[PDB]
Amino acid sequence: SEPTFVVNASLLPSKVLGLQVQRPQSFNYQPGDYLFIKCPGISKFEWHPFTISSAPEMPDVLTLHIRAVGSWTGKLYQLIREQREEWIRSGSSQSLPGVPVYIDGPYGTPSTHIFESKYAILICAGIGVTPFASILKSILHRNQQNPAKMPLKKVHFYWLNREQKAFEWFVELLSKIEAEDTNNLFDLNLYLTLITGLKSRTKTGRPDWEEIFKDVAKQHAPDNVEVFFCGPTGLALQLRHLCTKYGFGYRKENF
Ligand SMILES: Cc1cc2nc3c(=O)[nH]c(=O)nc-3n(C[C@H](O)[C@H](O)[C@H](O)COP(=O)(O)OP(=O)(O)OC[C@H]3O[C@@H](n4cnc5c(N)ncnc54)[C@H](O)[C@@H]3O)c2cc1C
Ligand SMILES: NC(=O)c1nn(C[C@H](O)Cn2c3ccccc3c3ccccc32)c(=O)c2ccccc12
Repeated sequence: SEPTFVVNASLLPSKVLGLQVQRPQSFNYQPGDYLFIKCPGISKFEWHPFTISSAPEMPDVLTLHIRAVGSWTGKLYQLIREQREEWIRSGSSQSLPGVPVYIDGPYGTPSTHIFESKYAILICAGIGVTPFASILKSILHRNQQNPAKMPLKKVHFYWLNREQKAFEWFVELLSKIEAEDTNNLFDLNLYLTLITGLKSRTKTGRPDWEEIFKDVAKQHAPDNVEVFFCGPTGLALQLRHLCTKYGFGYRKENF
């Protein structure tokens, strides 16, 4: 527990909160880490886990991207909306109040092992992108400072969304990767289930995972490929079968 503050927030399509949280002097994390958060204004007692969508190289704030999907996220959305509307109407004398919260973390995920892999597939659906958002930014910081120091040779990125407007959560970051990725570390793939106004053609329908895995296996054999997944369990079963078929690294993270 650290008592800290939501100092700012963005209201992004598909009811998502781009929260900025004052980072305590002590709080070190790695990309892929999550924390538990308590907002006394919503519940004195409930803790909910959220991925840190920021990279730890950002120095005074952490970011969380939280989608309104039920009771507690709905209430935090409504609280942040209303506080922000009240400021449009008044919002003058002092600066933005700041919502008090408690944070517990960081907690680790096997996704952090990407930095020690040669070849990685990152697959995410909807807000499932957030740990991969942290990791992509961190790769950009680590490259402008130490391209030799890193053994990650290729990153295959697959991000699925039911709703086109959801790509806006991280379209800037994806733009910057298209800009700065002269050495083609990344292969970005956006599926609606260019169109992002990116140099990446937004694809449509369920990806052909069999065909993608076959291709990635031909590119990297006989070396090890690590699959990292953040999304629904029905997809996980399919990905797990394919990981066995082509000899890829899988972590069971879906039950
Ligand atoms: C490591 C980790 C990282 C996460 N990172 C993020 C992140 O970066 N961003 C993010 O937005 N979320 C993230 N989540 C999800 C998040 O932690 C929240 O608890 C959850 O997403 C919302 O809680 P809630 O009270 O708002 O919703 P709830 O009210 O719990 O509802 C959740 C879902 O379950 C359904 N549901 C509720 N009650 C029932 C019932 N009785 N029967 C059937 N269905 C029901 C709801 O309809 C809804 O679809 C993460 C989770 C973990 C474990
Ligand atoms: N690997 C994890 O830390 C982790 N992973 N999973 C599978 C999920 O990947 C974690 N996770 C979710 C689990 C359920 C719903 C949304 C999410 C989610 C949204 C964005 C980023 C991560 C998300 C868990 O269910 C889980 C549950 C309790 C504690 C940790 C986890």
